[PDB]
Amino acid sequence: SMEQVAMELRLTELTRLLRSVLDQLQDKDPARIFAQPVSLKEVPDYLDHIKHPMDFATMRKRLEAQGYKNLHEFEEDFDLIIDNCMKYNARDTVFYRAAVRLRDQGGVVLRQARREVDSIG
Repeated sequence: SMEQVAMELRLTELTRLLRSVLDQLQDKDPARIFAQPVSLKEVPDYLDHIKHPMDFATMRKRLEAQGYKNLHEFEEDFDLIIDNCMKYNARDTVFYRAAVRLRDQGGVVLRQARREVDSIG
């Protein structure tokens, strides 16, 4: 149908906007602490602690399959990155501190993304 196409065009544009948001959030992680999944070879107990692991490469795979229907879904995944780290790592660690900084800096990016998504529909 023409409607399914129109729908698919909106998704594609959402994907375009989320790709830019993702690049901006990932620049706030210059140490690449959150770039890849926590290694189960190097942290063999990880899944005993963290039930839904997440990282920027995993988000990128979902993104490019147009797997985010709306901003709320994308934000859920970004919040997993931060919240998982803040539970697994203690407060006095470079990891926890990196998550706090990513959260704080990402807030600005995500604030304007929500306005853009509502604005452009």
